[PDB]
Amino acid sequence: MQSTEDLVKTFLEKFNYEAEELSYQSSLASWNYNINITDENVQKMNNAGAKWSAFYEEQSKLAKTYPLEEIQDSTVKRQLRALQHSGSSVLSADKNQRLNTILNSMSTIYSTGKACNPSNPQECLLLEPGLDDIMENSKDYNERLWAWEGWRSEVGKQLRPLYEEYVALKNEMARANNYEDYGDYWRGDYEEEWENGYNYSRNQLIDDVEHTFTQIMPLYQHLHAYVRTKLMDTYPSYISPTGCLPAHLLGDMWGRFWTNLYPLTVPFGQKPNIDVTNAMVNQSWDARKIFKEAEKFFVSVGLPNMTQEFWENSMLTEPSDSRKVVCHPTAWDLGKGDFRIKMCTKVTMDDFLTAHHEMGHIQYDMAYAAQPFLLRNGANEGFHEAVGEIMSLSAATPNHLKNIGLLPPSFFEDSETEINFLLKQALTIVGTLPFTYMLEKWRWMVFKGEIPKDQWMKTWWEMKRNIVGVVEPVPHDETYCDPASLFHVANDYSFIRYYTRTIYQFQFQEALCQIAKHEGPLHKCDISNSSEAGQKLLEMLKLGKSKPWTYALEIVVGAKNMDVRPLLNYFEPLFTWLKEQNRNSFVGWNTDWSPYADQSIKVRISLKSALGEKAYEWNNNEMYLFRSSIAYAMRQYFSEVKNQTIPFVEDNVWVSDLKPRISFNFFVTSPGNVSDIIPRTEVEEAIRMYLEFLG
Amino acid sequence: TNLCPFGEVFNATRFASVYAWNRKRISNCVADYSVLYNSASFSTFKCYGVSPTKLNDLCFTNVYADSFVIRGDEVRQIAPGQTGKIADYNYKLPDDFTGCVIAWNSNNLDSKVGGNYNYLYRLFRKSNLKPFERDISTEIYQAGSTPCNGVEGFNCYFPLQSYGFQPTNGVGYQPYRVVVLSFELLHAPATVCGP
Ligand SMILES: *[C@@H]1O[C@H](CO)[C@@H](O)[C@H](O)[C@H]1NC(C)=O
Ligand SMILES: [Zn+2]
Repeated sequence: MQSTEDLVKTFLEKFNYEAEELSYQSSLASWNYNINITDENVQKMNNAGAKWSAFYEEQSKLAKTYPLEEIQDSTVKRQLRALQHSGSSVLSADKNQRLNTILNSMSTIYSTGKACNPSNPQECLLLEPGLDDIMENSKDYNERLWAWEGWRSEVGKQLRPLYEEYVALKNEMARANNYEDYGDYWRGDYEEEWENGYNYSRNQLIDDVEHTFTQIMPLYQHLHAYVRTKLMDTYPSYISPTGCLPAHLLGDMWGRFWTNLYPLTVPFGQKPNIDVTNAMVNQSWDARKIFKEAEKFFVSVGLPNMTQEFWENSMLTEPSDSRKVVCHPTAWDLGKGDFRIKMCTKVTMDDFLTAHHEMGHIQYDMAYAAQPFLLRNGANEGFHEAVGEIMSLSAATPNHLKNIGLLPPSFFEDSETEINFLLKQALTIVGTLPFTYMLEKWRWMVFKGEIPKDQWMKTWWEMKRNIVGVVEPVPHDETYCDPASLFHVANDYSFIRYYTRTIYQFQFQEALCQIAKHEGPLHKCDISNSSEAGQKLLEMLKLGKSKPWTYALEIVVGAKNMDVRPLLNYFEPLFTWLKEQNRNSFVGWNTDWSPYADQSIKVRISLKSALGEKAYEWNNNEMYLFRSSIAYAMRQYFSEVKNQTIPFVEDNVWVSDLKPRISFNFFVTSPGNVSDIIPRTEVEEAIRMYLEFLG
Repeated sequence: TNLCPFGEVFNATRFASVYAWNRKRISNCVADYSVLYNSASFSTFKCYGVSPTKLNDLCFTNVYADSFVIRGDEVRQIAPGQTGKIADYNYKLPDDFTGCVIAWNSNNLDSKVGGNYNYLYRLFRKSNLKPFERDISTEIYQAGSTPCNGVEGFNCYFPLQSYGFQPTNGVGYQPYRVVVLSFELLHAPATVCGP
């Protein structure tokens, strides 16, 4: 006499009240660890986390008992769909912890792996802060080369065997969950089956990402062409005005953001951009003044004040005493009305705008706090960091800084400073989209099985050249796993999170400013003192995950899908300026070019029998003897012609454009100096003294 | 001059859980209501039928003081015509209720580090409570069609749940001590007046 939906509603009310408490104990144990790192707080975190996990997996199996088909209510269907999702609960105890063994291994190898300087083997540098300091600050071609190649050789090669068993187990897990692959498993974040109209497919995410990207590529090419022209003045002798950009000159280890190339590509370095760090320390600004003035910004747009529990339990300063703390900035929704922010706040402009960003996460958390426990999250995986970023966009404006006293009433922004601002934004916002687009498409192909493991790197670099316009400084065979050199890849983190969020920011931003009656360019808007904008924004923040993200997006923008047009509208003043700066330039890259094809030797392997006969048919270790044979020829050459004892090894012979069993190119570098490529005719001389060679 | 013992109800060191809400009958005494409404200690002093003022001028044949502890989110349910886990299953006030509902924050007293789980509330019941009815039942609630046999199981849940009272919760989840004064005028001698 009681319907199944009535049985699951009773079951969910039974789940909600202990899940809300067990999740509060796990976060409180994790919070006390993050603000006080000890050896008994780690176990308290691991104990409460294991108790919270074991309870969730227990209810997750009892949730599959209820058929999702016989439930016509919609808000209740979402809690089951989120609870009936096993995850890795579908695998054997053998395969599960072997999978956990790989993920833990890939994390420590990433966080503890080092790269040693070829000039001093005793100077072995970690990524943070060692290698990142080099890749984010240095302008030396060779210094960035050994750090770029070293990180991917010493540490990246160790992740290749781990990532191969990783892809196999995660796909094996996803297929048991009735998914296509692990990439299709990730794309279920955006999948929606509502009644009609507000639906969303998983294959549709593939189509929408590609459609938006070809609308971004025009803006990216002129930015790529401009940065290429400006780095010629920084790196002459190393880049060609027609080919791709070397991977180790893009501002960081992977080229994720081009922000650190701003001093080299500044449009008008004569004029500095707006920095309010000095204006704050002269005004006696402290950590509480930053958050209280950030609090007055959200209440000015119609959002509630911060809780008093937020001002007593949050840690907004680094402890003065002996207390090691994690203070990578995070916003915490512990539950039961407990919201705090953990941050080593300094009196700087960057820490000023991140405060508005992390407080934006808090306002989002407090809004959907009235929803059931299984619906207390963003509409999709990109709404949270997008809502926080539109707060810093309006807070960093000259209009807002003019109102809070950090910039004088005698302020006027000229034509050049906004070109400086929009480019520094483009190096961070526009420069990461092709990198974010290609990394996920690569992992989507690998999970799907479209790219075999014997061509993982050969395809990875073909798309960096074609999609991102970035070329390897040295060729990487199938012993490298360069994608795994990123934090999000070696730690099982989805990366399309940062691509859709970027589209979601300016989609929200343009819609909120038209409500605020903003006139002029979009990068000049400020939603401050606009109640009708924040309350319209608060309408979506209340929904959380109770409604499909196409519905939640339409409540704010008036459209149910990703629209890149607001993003291109945000950078139109710069896109208009880059085109006139690129008239006498090349817009685009030639995929053929490389920093080493200038001195490499084409080689055509002799097919002494029909192709397809493994009688001889050179393979990987026949290439090993070849690279050792040329290494021997280079040893005799320098010793007999130059009286120089130089220990060439197979690792000095780099093979590129390798088509197995048929053809390849190769060049030679000096030991300990991958920057020093041996001249080609000097190498061809060593081969003549001791297949086809084209010349 | 027998003043009504309001100190034993309000200043009590420990209150009862709402599913077993405690009631004390106050009779043939002198009630000063000035100590109650003129006090800034209470966050909620909503009165129905009666008024906060014009209360030392009336005479009732009894006065009942229902005292209990709920969360801050559920204090709004202590009112005529309200719906919720407290009003439906724990403590229901009639539609024509004549009296005062008094509540105040007690994070100082009823919350503890690690958790305070001594306060309980009924989560499941076959039907809604009638006004001023108390249910201290402990039978296993059967939501489905199979008998529970007195043990917790699938679609068979224990009806009474505990509150999680840590001092770090938001005020919505913090403990609130509630006192409900009901005024009684009958065919009776009109015990309690108060100048
Ligand atoms: C509680 O006791 C204090 C003294 O112990 C007294 O001043 C106060 O009036 C009492 N409150 C009530 C409501 O009886
Ligand atoms: Zn954030």
